[PDB]
Amino acid sequence: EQVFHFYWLDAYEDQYNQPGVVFLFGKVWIESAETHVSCCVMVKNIERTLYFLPREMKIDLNTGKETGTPISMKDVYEEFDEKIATKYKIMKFKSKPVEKNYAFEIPDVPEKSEYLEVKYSAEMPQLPQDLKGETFSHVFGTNTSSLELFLMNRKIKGPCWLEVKSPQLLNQPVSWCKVEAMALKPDLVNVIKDVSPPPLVVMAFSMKTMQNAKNHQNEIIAMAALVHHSFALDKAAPKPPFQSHFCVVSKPKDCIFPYAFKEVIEKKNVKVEVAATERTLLGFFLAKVHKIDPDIIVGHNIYGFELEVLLQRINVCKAPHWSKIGRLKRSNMPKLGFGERNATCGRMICDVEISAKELIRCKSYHLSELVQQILKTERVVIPMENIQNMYSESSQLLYLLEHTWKDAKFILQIMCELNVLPLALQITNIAGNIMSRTLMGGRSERNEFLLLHAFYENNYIVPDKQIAAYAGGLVLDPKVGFYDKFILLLDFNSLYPSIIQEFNICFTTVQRVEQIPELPDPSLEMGILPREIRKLVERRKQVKQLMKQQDLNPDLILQYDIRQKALKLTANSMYGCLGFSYSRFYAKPLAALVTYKGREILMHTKEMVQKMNLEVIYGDTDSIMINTNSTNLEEVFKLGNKVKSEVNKLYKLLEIDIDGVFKSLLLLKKKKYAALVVEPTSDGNYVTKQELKGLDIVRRDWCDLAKDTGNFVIGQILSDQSRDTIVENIQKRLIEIGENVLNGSVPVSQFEINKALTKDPQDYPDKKSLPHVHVALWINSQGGRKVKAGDTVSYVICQDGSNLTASQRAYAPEQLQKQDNLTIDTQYYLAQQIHPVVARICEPIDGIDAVLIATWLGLDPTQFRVHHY
Amino acid sequence: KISLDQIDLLSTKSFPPCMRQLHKALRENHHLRHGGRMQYGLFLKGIGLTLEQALQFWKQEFIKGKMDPDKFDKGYSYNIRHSFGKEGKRTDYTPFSCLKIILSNPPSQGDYHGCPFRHSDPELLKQKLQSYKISPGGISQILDLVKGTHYQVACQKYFEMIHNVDDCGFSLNHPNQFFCESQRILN
DNA sequence: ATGGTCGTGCCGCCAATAA
Ligand SMILES: Nc1ncnc2c1ncn2[C@H]1C[C@H](O)[C@@H](COP(=O)(O)OP(=O)(O)OP(=O)(O)O)O1
Ligand code: SF4
Ligand SMILES: [Mg+2]
Repeated sequence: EQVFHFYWLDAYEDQYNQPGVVFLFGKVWIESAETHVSCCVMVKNIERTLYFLPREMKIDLNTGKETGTPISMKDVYEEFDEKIATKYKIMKFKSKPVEKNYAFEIPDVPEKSEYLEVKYSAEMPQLPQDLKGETFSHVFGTNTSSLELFLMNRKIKGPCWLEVKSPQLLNQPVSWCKVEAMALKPDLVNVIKDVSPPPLVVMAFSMKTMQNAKNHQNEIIAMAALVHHSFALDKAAPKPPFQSHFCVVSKPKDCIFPYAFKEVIEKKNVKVEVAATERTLLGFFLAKVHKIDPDIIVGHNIYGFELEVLLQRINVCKAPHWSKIGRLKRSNMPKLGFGERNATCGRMICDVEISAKELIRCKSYHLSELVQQILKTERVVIPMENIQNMYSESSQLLYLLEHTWKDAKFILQIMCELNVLPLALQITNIAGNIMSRTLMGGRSERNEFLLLHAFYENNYIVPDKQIAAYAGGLVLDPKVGFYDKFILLLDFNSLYPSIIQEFNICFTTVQRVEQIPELPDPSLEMGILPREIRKLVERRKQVKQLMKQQDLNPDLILQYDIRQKALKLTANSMYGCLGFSYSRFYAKPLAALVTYKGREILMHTKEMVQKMNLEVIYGDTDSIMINTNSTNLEEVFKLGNKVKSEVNKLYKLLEIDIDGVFKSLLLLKKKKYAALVVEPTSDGNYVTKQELKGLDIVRRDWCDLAKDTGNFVIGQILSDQSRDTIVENIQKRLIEIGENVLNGSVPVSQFEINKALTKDPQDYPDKKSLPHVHVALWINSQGGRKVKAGDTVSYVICQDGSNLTASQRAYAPEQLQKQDNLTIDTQYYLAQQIHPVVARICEPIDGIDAVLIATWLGLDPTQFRVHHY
Repeated sequence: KISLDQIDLLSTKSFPPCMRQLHKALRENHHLRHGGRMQYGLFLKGIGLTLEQALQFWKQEFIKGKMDPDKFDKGYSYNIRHSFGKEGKRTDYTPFSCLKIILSNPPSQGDYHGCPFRHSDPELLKQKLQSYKISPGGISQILDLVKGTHYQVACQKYFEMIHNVDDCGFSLNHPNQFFCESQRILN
């Protein structure tokens, strides 16, 4: 007959508009053109499935009377046939009995029983979720989604090569793709595994807005994009990352182009087209997108501001064929990542900001910060108001266009360096969900889909969709002080997954109905959850084994570290999802049991270590710090090996390792310490590298000057010099800092304080007492670029002269040099930013106190202690 | 009625030794703990001081401690106002009874409030009474009563032989009552 | 839209019962 291969990448459905249909988009292979082109395939006649649980004894709907006659399967079939179907207008259906297993929170259900499986087309209406009858007690799967049902029936795990049997032509085209196909029923779709993924097309673009002066409105005047035609998802990023580019610029309205602009464009001879009005630019961009036909669109802040503004401009300008941005033919677009996702159906959207937030923790998530950190380069920021001024000179317009092109290139380079696409593809292929949803972030969806696949593969029934709370970890009491001898640190490898595998914690094994359920019997077989977490554990172990390879590229090591951290986070999120109240698999008792087992393990380890006449000073739910009180590395290494062997002798799956050896440790409080880590290099020699954990310096809500002073103090304290000289050095440094602060030689950029926003700025009732929300309000009201939830705000405290409190005198850094009555409040920074950090850091050591710090800094000691004369 | 220039004399003449010690501690250290602050504020309200003079005295004493007025205003002005039933529930409070001061909320290190006849050590109480020009016979009687778990009658005898009266004529249940009885005879 | 434990900086609020 006829059969063609297919490689799907995305899916889409709409129950309200076209029930019982799923759209699949992807790539196809053409021999004549020897290249891959976009294609779409339609699958129809997707039918719902229902499971009726028969009642062991029928009961009337008035008093629950049982006559005495046992209930047979045919009785349930007749009850469904002559009662349910007639009332809800069900015409044609197919029914047959099957066997299923239920092991979830719904009670009054046997573990193994027969069910009445009835199937009918999605066109007929939907039965109520809580239907009850004479012969059946419950009904399952009333409102299952068509896409989910198709995916679980055909056993598809992420992108893969698909084979369509008996394709059918389409009378009327429905998509902008080159090739289309139609399948009558989902039973004709099969999956193969032994074909490498084909290359894809990646498009990166960015735009520059412009706020109208006459009325509060924004318009787009410039735009550029970069396109690569042979991007590969199974290898490294290609060099160069791009192969073609284009850019278009248009005037806002009132202003006209500078004279001889076209002559300068011809002199430059670059693929730049000047557009008369906004409509021409929008039409050109829409035509270019259709002609190029990209598969992945990558940009910055696409979901938050770019896509909504673009769609609004298209709507107000009434550009023809708005659907060309997506891959489907539609007439009216929705409006609120739901509305944007619906609008961009058929094309994958990747945001660099979301990926950066998910993978790498940084001080800020602006484009300039991302370029400064990931690429180690500086990006010039053009002020928004100056756009109008620079529109009268050809050179300034060319500079703006080049800046836009450079921004697009920076975005593409960041995306290629972070290796977001292969990681997302691997995560999707592991979980089995839609990969386009993976790029949106979040961990609940991946775990839910993984558990759904695991339960479906093992012939189970999954719960239908919907429409502090328990004891957690345990942290020992620290011994605050300063230590000079070698300090060990023993850590557990994947503590919670190891506990789950060891104790066979699973839904099927643990019996449950604020009490901790008893452990399952060891004779029972392994549960689904340990067998599913073992794959993630093995994958992480394989990645670590690849890490252990010597002589690797510096960037490859960082990429592997990112991959292994993502895998570890994904493995850990499985336990966390068990305590999510909104999760589909919510189960508090399992989380309570695993936390209790972890606490018991920690206590037993601490007691058994204490039994060997060793000092334990700290530990956080999986760790133990031992004060060996020695000075030679050989003896402490031997003792650590002996303790590791003694610990590992007891258990079968849990393991313990020497995470690190410290040379000197300063412990302040819980989850707050700093120490030198010993790393061997060669010939038995070792080097020391400083590190911090939980101190105030690593936080983002402190001025950079205080952070630098604290870092210097920590470095001086942990050194091997005599205790007398470090005090003098700290005193001299503090005196110099105090002199410099009052002198005014310190740069303004060192006084910035960064804070994050949880809710919208208009949702804060205490705006009069919160400085960051006040600065956000000011920048939103009197500025351009808008700040929303999840953004970061930088503010500086300045002297205003209004006799107000410090919390109400915050200002934007750009607001300082613009005005004249604002100046840096040196007293606040020297008395509430530098002094507290230094006083807290030097508290455990002797010879340094708050009064001495105040005297050294040049402040007035008549407030801190004094009193006694 | 009561001004700022005779509070020291009143403490030395009419106030019981506990509140005299609290006043001396406030004068010298220019600071007090929560128990002493509450006890002194309630007593000053009981004797007849109003909001304005109490606020003036407290802020003047805090200036002698060398903290800025804004710090005091945002730290303890609210507490002082609430002590007078002028904020929150606006419920007026009764000064702590002598029984509560003797028994309830015992002082700790750094606290100068409470009954000296029960909390202060007798060896330091000896020099304290020497500083109060107390006769040795009265000191011996007070020490004997303290050893006999007698506090109310001990302070009664203290008032008697500091007031040049053989019999006080009242039952000790409140330091405010103590001050009022002292003033009834003195004035 | 993964779980819990820990600390640091801003605010407002309370106790009391003779005569
Ligand atoms: N982000 C997280 N979400 C949920 N649980 C977490 C998270 N981080 C840690 N945990 C829990 C589960 C872990 O078993 C336990 C200890 O974590 P941690 O010490 O970071 O690593 P780990 O014991 O899983 O092994 P590894 O050292 O190999 O990363 O704390
Ligand atoms: S008996 Fe009462 S009034 Fe006398 S000293 Fe003790 S607490 Fe003060
Ligand atoms: Mg205080």
